[PDB]
Amino acid sequence: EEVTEMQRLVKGEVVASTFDEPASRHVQVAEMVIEKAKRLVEHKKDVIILLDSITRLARAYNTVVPASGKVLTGGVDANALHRPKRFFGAARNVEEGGSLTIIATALIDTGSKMDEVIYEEFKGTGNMELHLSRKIAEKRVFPAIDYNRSGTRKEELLTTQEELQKMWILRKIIHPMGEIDAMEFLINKLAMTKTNDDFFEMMKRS
Amino acid sequence: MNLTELKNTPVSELITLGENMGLENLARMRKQDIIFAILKQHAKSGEDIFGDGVLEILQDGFGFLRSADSSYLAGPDDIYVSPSQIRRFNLRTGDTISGKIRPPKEGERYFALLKVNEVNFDKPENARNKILFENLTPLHANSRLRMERGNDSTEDLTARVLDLASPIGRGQRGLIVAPPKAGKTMLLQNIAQSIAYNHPDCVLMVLLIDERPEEVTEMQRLVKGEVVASTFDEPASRHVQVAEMVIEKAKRLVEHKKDVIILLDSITRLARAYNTVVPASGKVLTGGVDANALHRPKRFFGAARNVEEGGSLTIIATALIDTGSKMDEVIYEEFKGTGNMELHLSRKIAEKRVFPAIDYNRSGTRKEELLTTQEELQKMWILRKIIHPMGEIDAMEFLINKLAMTKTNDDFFEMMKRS
Amino acid sequence: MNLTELKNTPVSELITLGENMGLENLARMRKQDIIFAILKQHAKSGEDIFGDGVLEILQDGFGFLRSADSSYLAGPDDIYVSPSQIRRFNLRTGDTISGKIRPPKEGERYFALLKVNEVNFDKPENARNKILFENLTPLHANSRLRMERGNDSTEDLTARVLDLASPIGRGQRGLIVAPPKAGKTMLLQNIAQSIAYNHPDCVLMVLLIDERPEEVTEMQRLVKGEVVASTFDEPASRHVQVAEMVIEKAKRLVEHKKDVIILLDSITRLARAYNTVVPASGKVLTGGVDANALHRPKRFFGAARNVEEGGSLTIIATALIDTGSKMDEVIYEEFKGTGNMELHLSRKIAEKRVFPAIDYNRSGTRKEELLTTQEELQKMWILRKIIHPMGEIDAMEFLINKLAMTKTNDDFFEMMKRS
Ligand SMILES: Nc1ncnc2c1ncn2[C@@H]1O[C@H](COP(=O)(O)OP(=O)(O)O)[C@@H](O)[C@H]1O
Ligand SMILES: Nc1ncnc2c1ncn2[C@@H]1O[C@H](COP(=O)(O)OP(=O)(O)O)[C@@H](O)[C@H]1O
Ligand SMILES: [Mg+2]
Ligand SMILES: [Mg+2]
Repeated sequence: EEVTEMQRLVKGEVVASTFDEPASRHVQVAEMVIEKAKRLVEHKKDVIILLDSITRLARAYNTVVPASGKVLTGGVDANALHRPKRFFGAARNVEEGGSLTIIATALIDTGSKMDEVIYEEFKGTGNMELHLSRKIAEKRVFPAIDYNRSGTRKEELLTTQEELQKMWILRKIIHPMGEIDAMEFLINKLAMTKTNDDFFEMMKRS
Repeated sequence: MNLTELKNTPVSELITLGENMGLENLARMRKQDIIFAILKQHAKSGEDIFGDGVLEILQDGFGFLRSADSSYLAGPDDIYVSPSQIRRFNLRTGDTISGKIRPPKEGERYFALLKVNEVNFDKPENARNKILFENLTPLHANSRLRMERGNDSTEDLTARVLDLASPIGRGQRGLIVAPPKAGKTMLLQNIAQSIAYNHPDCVLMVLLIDERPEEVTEMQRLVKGEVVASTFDEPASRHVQVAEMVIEKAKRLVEHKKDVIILLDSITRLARAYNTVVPASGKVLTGGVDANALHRPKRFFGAARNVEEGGSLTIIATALIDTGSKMDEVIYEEFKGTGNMELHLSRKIAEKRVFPAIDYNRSGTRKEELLTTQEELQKMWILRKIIHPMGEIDAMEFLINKLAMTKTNDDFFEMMKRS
Repeated sequence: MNLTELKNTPVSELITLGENMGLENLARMRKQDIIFAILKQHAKSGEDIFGDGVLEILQDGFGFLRSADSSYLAGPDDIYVSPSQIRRFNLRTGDTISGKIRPPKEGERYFALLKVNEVNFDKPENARNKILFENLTPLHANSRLRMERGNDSTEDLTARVLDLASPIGRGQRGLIVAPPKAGKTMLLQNIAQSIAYNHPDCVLMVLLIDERPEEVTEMQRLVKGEVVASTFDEPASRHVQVAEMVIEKAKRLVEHKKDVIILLDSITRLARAYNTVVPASGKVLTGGVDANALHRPKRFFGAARNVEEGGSLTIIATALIDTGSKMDEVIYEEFKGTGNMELHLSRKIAEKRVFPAIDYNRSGTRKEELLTTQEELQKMWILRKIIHPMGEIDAMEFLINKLAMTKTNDDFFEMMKRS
């Protein structure tokens, strides 16, 4: 039922594998998406991939790969996680033309250990990050995004000179505040403003 | 239907109104909860509900519409205002907001303001163009306030003595030095009666800090005006919250070309709460009072100004001395030269059962030429010349008998001219 | 058959009653367990059992019917009430509930209330329409309480001196400043005797904190009223539990147009338990007392009000000074200006074997015009004029001899008129 809702809502190409399907099916479809994206990138086209989830993807990859005779912590082999690294690392910006954008989701605090071992190796492998907090969601405040923990690298190229400075000013105010108090502080400010530009000029008053 | 008239109704009538409406078990609960319950039930009928009060802004950004009837105490019946409405209409702490209030939806415990049609007893558009109080240029007092009452002709001579000892004008920043058990409470009550009688147009506000509950009730019955007070059992933060509420409300009224008179009691009590609330800066001065702790009372006391453009703010405060607390002596010392008018009371005079126990020699005022007239000023100087050689105690009974057999101060003045 | 009469019976008779009933080994066990055992055996006969007490509500939601005989101590004989009965009849902590109690079934260790037929000595339906104490408007004291006893004519002049030094009325919020070993305990006992004699209608309640067990027993035998106390060996939480029980019970009685007089001993001891029970807020003030720690005693002490509609609550407390403990000095300072009547005792006077050791000059009262009459008030002023030049010690023996040779205070008053 989650796959059907995604197809109706997303205006694009949606492919998914259900839980009842074997782990080999998950591997087969995962390689199909990335290989299709790479061919489109070669034709000077931009492809954006929404991945969900790396932990689930690494779960199928670990089972499919045969055992090498050595078992590491959490029952995950070193070569087992090699395949997700290839899939995740393919997100590149081609100088000649086109780009491949990959956005993935990581599961933490799920009560398992595999889902942690997997998260730890996939920490420093991301250009941008986005950490969610369960406690914020418990307060019925959305989106439950940890502003202090979230960040990006080389944001100078993306934003403009004027826009970049405004973001730095906002981060300075948010940092002393806690991860939970920052959201409701930001939500009310954005609620009464039309666009982000109106919010930015309001902070300049203070 | 209207919030302001519902709170003024007696509690006994409040229960009866809710019983016929359909509510139950309203007798054994606080009056504030009853008002919220009645409005909640009446909101189901779909009829519009009118509400008003004094608006304050919290640190988060949203505000509440406090009611002066409950001494600006937080309650379930307080009206909540979204920060968006603040941008539409420039509002700050102290101003009065009146308008329709919508029923609170699920998830919120406070009423929300729907449409505002009256700001500071004026059109909201006109209130947006008012100039801020801090930009106004203060001046010396020039409007004489006749504290003497002729029609009453009561046996108390406090009103007659007060005019002779130290005339009080509009925009004065005077303070009263009153030892304990020296008739300080009745001194303020007599002044309030004259203000409500001689100058009904002037707005009179009475603020009391750390006063007994029975003392607050008597003040409300006697003073014909707006009286707000905080009891001793309430926390020190409550005293700070109400103190800023009164001055902020007064400043907004002054901007509308209105005259506000504030009776403060007491600066020592007010400074006591301010010192505790402010966090320690790591340095403790003499008496346990920080330098920044007394900064807040200075702002409150110094706001008494006479606006050149129009209106004035008169603040009359009381100072406690010889209460056997260094904490209170240090506070008094910094508040000595900060007054345009001074009024020092003597315990020894009160011990002789002579009232009012006012030290005529110690009492005085600055720039009395503007308040009194040319003829009246000279008569006061002649009286002071006779009083000065006499002691602080012998001067009162000398003055009391002279005023006792005279009808008005004019009759007393012409009698002294004989000698 | 009736719970209240069974506890008042002597322990020796209690054992004999249970032996003939059929129970055994009741001699070597606590009296509270014996009452539960006797009721349990009597419940098997099927006869109805009547019970009564003071109702309190726990934080979970259910409550128990504590008994004032055991100083509101938790025991197996306490009556349990379901939260459902609370919705049917609006009950809060303090009120008295009387009715039939059913035998406890298997799985429960407490009796359950079956049907309530008496609430606050009134019909339960009528008690539901009572107005809450907090909505009542307090006023100043106006009902004079004659503390002097004429029929007794005892050699002690404490009652005669107390009226002259500081008259006590209904709804007063006075406090007593008593140094250690200054006859503080006997001072309260003498007041209790006059109240139980001159005003039998008024309800007298005595609360003692951190008192010795032998001191509690003497107080019960001497005071003709309801006496509840907590011993020092009991935990500080027990002191807090009993303190709130007394004031909540008094408030409910005041709502029924009744007058309640509370003798508190002591505020310093009461504040000692309150400070320990409240959790630390992370900030410690001078003397190890938090600002919020003393908030609870302020609520308890400030509840003394004179209801305009009817009834009054009089609270008389004792303050300990010069005890060698700083913490205790800080408590006294915040409780200086909170009282209508003050009564300061002097250790030096007690060292001279002169009683009562009362500082006449330091003692006083506010709004004494309402309590005394026009003729009586003037006589007191004349006496104070003579006493004031004299020292705090010489004034007592001067007053003692004059009162010793006079029958009543009226005879003493006319004697001073000769001079
Ligand atoms: N103008 C006055 N005329 C007569 N008596 C007065 C006057 N002012 C005060 N008193 C006396 O003072 C007493 C109350 O003093 P109080 O107001 O408690 O002093 P303080 O405010 O300094 O504590 C009353 O008993 C009253 O008789
Ligand atoms: N009214 C009085 N008349 C005579 N003696 C008194 C009186 N009040 C107290 N005392 C003396 O005080 C002593 C007890 O003092 P106590 O009550 O322990 O003081 P405190 O309560 O301050 O500790 C007794 O020995 C008694 O002789
Ligand atoms: Mg006073
Ligand atoms: Mg004692």
